[PDB]
Amino acid sequence: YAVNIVAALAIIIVGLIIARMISNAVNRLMISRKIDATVADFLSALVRYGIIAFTLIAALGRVGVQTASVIAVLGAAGLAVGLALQGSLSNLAAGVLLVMFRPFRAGEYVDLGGVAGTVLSVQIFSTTMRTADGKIIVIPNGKIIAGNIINFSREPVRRNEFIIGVAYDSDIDQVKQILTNIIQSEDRILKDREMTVRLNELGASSINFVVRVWSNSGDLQNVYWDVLERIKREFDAAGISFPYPQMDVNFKRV
Amino acid sequence: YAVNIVAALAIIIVGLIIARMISNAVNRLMISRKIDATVADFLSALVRYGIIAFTLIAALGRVGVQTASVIAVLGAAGLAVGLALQGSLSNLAAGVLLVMFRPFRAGEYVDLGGVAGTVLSVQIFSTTMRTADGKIIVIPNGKIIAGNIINFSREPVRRNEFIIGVAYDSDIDQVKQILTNIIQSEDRILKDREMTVRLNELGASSINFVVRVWSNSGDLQNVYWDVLERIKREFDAAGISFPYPQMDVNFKRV
Amino acid sequence: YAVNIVAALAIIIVGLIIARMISNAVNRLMISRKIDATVADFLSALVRYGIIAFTLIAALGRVGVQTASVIAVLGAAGLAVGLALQGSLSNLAAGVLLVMFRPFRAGEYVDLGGVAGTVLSVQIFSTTMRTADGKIIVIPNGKIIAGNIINFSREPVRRNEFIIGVAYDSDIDQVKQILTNIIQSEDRILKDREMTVRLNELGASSINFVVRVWSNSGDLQNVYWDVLERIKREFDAAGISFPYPQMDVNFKRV
Amino acid sequence: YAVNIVAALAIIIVGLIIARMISNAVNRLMISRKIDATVADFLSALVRYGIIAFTLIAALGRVGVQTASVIAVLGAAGLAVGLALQGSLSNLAAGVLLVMFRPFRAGEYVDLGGVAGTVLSVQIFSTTMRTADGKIIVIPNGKIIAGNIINFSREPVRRNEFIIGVAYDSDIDQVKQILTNIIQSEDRILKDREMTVRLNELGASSINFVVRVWSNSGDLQNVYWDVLERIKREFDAAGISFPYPQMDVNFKRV
Amino acid sequence: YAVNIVAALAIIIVGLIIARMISNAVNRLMISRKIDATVADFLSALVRYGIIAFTLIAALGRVGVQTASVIAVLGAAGLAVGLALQGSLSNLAAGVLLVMFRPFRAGEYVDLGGVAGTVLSVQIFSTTMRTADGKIIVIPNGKIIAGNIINFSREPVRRNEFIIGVAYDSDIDQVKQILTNIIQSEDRILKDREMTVRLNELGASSINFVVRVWSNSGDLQNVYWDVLERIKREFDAAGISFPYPQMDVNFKRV
Amino acid sequence: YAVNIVAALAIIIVGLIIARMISNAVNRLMISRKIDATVADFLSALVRYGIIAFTLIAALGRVGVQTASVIAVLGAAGLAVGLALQGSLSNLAAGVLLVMFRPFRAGEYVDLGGVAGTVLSVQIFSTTMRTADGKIIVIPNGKIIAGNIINFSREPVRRNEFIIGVAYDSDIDQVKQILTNIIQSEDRILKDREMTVRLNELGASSINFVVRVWSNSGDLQNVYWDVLERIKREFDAAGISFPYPQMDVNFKRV
Amino acid sequence: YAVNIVAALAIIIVGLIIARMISNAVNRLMISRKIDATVADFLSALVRYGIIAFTLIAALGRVGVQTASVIAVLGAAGLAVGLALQGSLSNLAAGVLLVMFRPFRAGEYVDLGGVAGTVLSVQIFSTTMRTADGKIIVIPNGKIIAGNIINFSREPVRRNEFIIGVAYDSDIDQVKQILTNIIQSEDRILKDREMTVRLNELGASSINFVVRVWSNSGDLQNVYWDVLERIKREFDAAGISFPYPQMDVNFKRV
Repeated sequence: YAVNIVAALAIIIVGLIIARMISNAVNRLMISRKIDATVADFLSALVRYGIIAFTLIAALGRVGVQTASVIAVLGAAGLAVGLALQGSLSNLAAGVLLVMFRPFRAGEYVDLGGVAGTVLSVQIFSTTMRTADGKIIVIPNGKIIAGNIINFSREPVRRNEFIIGVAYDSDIDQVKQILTNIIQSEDRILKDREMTVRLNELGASSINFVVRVWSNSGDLQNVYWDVLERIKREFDAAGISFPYPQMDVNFKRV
Repeated sequence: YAVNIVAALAIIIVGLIIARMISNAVNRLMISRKIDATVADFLSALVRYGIIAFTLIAALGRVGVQTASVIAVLGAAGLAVGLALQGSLSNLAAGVLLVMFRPFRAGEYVDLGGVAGTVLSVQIFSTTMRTADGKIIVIPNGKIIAGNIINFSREPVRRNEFIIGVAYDSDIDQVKQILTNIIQSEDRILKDREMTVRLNELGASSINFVVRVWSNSGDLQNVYWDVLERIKREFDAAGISFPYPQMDVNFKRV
Repeated sequence: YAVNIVAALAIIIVGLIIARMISNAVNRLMISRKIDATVADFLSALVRYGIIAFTLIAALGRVGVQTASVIAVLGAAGLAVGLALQGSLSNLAAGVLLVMFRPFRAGEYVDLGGVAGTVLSVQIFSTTMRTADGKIIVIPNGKIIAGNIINFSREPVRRNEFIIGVAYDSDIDQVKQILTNIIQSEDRILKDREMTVRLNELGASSINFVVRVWSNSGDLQNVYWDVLERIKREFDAAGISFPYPQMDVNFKRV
Repeated sequence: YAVNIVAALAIIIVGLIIARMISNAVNRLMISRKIDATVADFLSALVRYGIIAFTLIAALGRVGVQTASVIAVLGAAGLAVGLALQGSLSNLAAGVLLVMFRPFRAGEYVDLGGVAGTVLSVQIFSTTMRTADGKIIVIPNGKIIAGNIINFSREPVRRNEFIIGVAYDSDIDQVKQILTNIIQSEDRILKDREMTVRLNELGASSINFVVRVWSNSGDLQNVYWDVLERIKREFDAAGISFPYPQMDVNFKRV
Repeated sequence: YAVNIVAALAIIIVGLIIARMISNAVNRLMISRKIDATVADFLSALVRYGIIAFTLIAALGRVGVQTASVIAVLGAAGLAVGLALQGSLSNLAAGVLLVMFRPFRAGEYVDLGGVAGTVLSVQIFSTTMRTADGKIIVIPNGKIIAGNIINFSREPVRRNEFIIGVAYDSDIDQVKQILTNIIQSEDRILKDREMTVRLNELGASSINFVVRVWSNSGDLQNVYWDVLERIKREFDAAGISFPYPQMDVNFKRV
Repeated sequence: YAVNIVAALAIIIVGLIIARMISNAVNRLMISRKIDATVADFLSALVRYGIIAFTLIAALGRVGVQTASVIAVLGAAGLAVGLALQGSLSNLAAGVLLVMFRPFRAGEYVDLGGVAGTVLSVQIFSTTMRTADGKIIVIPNGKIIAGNIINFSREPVRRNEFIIGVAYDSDIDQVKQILTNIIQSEDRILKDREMTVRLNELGASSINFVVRVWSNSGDLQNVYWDVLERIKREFDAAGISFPYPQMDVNFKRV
Repeated sequence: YAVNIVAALAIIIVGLIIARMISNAVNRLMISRKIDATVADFLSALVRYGIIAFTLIAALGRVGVQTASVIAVLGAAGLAVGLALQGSLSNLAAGVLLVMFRPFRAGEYVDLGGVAGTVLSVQIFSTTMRTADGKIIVIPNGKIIAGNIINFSREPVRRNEFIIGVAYDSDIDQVKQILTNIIQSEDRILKDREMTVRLNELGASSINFVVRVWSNSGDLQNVYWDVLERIKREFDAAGISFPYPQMDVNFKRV
């Protein structure tokens, strides 16, 4: 009986002291890292309180008092904190997966479900990238993983797809020859890959040809710009007409 | 049997006395710190009631009545309070993450999933911002974290993208020389970065050029405004036509 | 054995009697407060039934019949009631947060995720507001907190944004001087804050100027109405044309 | 040993008999209320089966067969049923909240998240209303509570908003006077409340005025119809033109 | 020791035999009702396996090996199944609610959140209806209960709403008289209910009147068709013009 | 004590041996069925590890070391694998429900939330269909059940709805007679079911009639095609005009 | 008592030593396989900590200190981790399913819920494909499995659908014959499968015919391009008119 009451008190003391020690330890880590008076004090205090309450529970239980009730309420509380925590816990997990496993790493330009920019840093909970115009976006890793991950710095060659519309009474073959001549002449267009030039759509007020040509990443934006300037000039010289919106109107006096 | 009923009564007495002592202690701390009659009295009273209820449960337990049922029901009820609490709990957690971790801090302008304004203050549960027009928005931290966080004050230089459309019969080279002259002259446009001026789209009734030019956050709104006014005037003088909607109409009498 | 069966019977009796007593007590409290035959009778009866079932469970348990099964079933059912209850519980919690914590209070005009009106009363479970057209909306507090809370009565000054489009051949400078003069003269427009008048967009059939001017809440709807009427008259007099939809049509006989 | 095997057999018998008794009781309650052969037979049988399985488990428990496994499985299954049950249970809870608590009561016209009609009856699980055109909707109370609740029979006076567009060359003042005269004369328009008549928008092909006028619910649909017919007649007489879609076309022969 | 090993073996045997018996019973119920070789065999086998595994567990426990581990794992797995199961379980519950409680029963024409047809059968998990064009739709009861439930076979009289647009220079009064005459003459239009004929909208190119008239469900589709044909004819004869799209075009040579 | 340590060691040995045996058995079943080195080796290994860990746990348990901690961790992990599994488990369940219960079966043409084709096979986890254009889609059963299920093959007779628009000055009666005749003459149109031909809408530039005619599934695509070609020819001959877009333009010189 | 305290201390020592040993073992395996300082050190340490905590729990267990509290809290936390982990664990499970099971395999062209390309590799957690234009997408297997999986390299023959619109006064039969001739002549069109050429829609300004023709995957893109060029040339020669947008305008001077 004496050993029991003494053990209970001894535990109460050991509990209070370790709680103060663990709280002080949490504060050492908070300050060394990145301390915030509210976060360090409140978190350290929550740890200290949980430890002491666990201790009082242990003491009454040793005395013979059934703690089942405090255990169940303590368990429900623990589950609630678990649920709220889960969005952030989820993000952390994704971060780990993302880091060991990963596709995109700092410096690569990517597209993470829309929002595409240059990755500045993949962090614990979120990835930060700098969009093309200069905005800084911070994406939550969990969402990053749920979405597709298209990495642009991984690939070497892509394909441009032009679509020029000419007038209906334009010579199908002439158009084809002129476009074919422009891409054939364009160095930056991989000649060993696709090189499509075809009457593709029977337009509303137009008849348009699709042109598909491959080039290496770097080159591609310019290839499209140059091939297009070229298409505009050659067609103008050759007399091929880029039509305005057409409309047949039938007059009725009244 | 006597030891069990006596122990139960002994526990009830110990529970009531400790409940009163712990309540009085909570009041000592409330007054020494910052006491509020409603907060100190209601909090000390809730602590005292929890302690005694626990004691009664423990006593029926000693008398030897299996409390399993009250424990499960008490447990479910706690889980329910925990579930309801979780949305708000969630917001609190996000706030902590947001504060130690944070991307956007007071004074920065941001877009928190639509709603974009200047951050006035990131608080415990919600962040408050002042939209450009002057509205004051209070966004719940949990929602903020689930969404992307796009911060405009973090990067120093961003890019303007003009898209001027001219009349088809316009001189491609002249249009280019003029736009290039305007951006070249504009001091606020960093000359070492991208300075794109190109025939980009073969329009419906237009033929439009895209101009991409970089400048520092501040300067940027003005740079777009000035470069645009300038483009309107230079083009007018140079005789370049900003076309109206074109339409070729074919007449048919009947 | 006899002590076990007698104790079991003794408990069944103590349970039935206390159940009737607790039920009668619930009714005393129901009547003193605000009694409703269905609520007082059904609630008191539910309490009584729970206590008796608990007791029968304890009796079989006292005898030596493992009640684990009834315990788990009772627990799952308890969880289910907790889940159904959680939406409403959630609303109550939000209400508490809303009340001690609150941003918007009676009399303030606000936007609670779309639905924006004047707050009539922040209640226990729901907030009630009266929309500008006269409708009376009752929004569940849980939803209110999940959504953004933009308060218009908090800040005091807001900004109007006009966008007038004139004809392309209008004098840029003249349009700017006339608009500037109008805002300059209008007393209600805070002169120490932003006062933007600029050629902003190179429109379709138009060329439009953006005007951004600040005023105090009240004044603002009127400032816009008045500044606009003013722009309409001043421009007409000065000969600045508000263009109709333009269109170049090219004729073709056939 | 004998007492144990006998007690086990004694329990199995007590279990089968009570199970048959509880099943028959469930059927007495099913028939007295509203019996359905499938529901009464299947529900009573499920109760009987649960009781017997619990008993066999108990018997196993008496001989020395740990039933922990069956207990855990039974519990998880119980949890799942709670989850499935929760949507329906949620509806019931909202119903109770709705009935003792409620804003809208039979006879009142309301808008329950879209679906707006005359309330016919707030029941246990669902509210039934009759839409203006005659349809009969039955809305689940859970959904009703989650959504906003706007009651039109509560307040009593709302506001009409007319928006009349006239020709650009119309006299701003004349238009204002005529509209003002019309609303001024209309008795049904509360004269002590808002009475706005203003040049609101600088239209595309029009120039439009906004008119805001309050009236009591009933009167309001008619006030709008009448004030409008009146606006049409007066404007026609006064020479004010309601413009057709405008369009400036510029001809080009070719 | 012998009693323990024998009891363990005795349990293993009782477990295998009862498992085969319960499986065979599940098959008897499956065949009597609606048997399906895959469902009856797979379900009966799953029950049999669960019973035997529980038995082996009970046996190792009786021999003297703590099964706690197998119990917790078995428990977690059961929880996972409960979660996957919950969508389907949810549908079943709504089904029960739907059948005893239900608004719509076979033969009634309804709209269950869009998808509107005639109910062919309300089943355990889903309702099946036959759309007006003949398609057969199977809607999950859970979704049915979440959505609004509009029943057309419940009320007997509904309201048609016509909206005829005439030309601006039409006589407001004449249009009203003619429409009024048409509805007045049409027998199938309940004369004791609403009978609205009003200038409702000041159209773009039109000036349209709304006409609301009630009739019995059946009569209603035809009433709308007949009243419309009638409006077209009377108007043509009366000289009232149903206008084509208007457009004032202002010419400019260049 | 010796019996306890020996029993513990004997259990460890029995556990390792059975673990290796169960793993080897899983591989026998993997290879006989459809073996994959990674799946068979990893799955067999996971089973083996779970069995041994369970065994070590049981060994310490008999030896008197409270394994509570290892049990809880083991339980959480099981739940996690269970949660991951739940999407697939969910699909499987849906499949079972789908198979005993089902609406659509092989050969039927259906729309399973968008994606609509001919059902090739309702399997365990997924339903496979062949879209009209020839693509082969594999839809997960869970998604299938959550969505509505619209079956086109279930009704034997369906209905076509034609909507032909004629010119405003067309003879209402003549249009009706010609359409009536066309459907009257078309054998494939079930003459005992609905046969609607009516002036349905007072169109923009047209006046359109709706025609509703039933036929048997097969026949229906062709009935619609044939009836339509027929309508075009008869109307052309009869002189009924299928109008182009109308437009009244009012001229204004300036 | 001495045996109990000594056993508790003996266990604590056995626990620390085995924990250090198992940790060192985990490191041996990590390094032999594929070691990563953070993964090997963090994983080994986590194992070590779990073992020790289990030990303290068991020792406190011997020393009579009830650990229930630490066990429930440890349990709630484990549940929470289960939840965060589930998204990623979900992806892994789908990966196993995908690899042993898989429909699409490297080299096959597929559509995995939008994003359609040529699979480059199905890996442990993600599938990587190269979209037609050349982009490299990485899709998370979990998402892939949730979505529909349509495989193009599985089936071999698909269908092209042409929709040619001609002028209203075109000869229905001639249009049909020319189209039929073209498809009849085109070898690449499977002649034993559907070959539909029909007047399908009664256009706005057109009358359009639908043409459905099958071919083998490869051939199909080209079949469509070629059949189309052919339709354009044949129709031009035959005099069939591809109409621009029609419009009847009625003039009104004012």
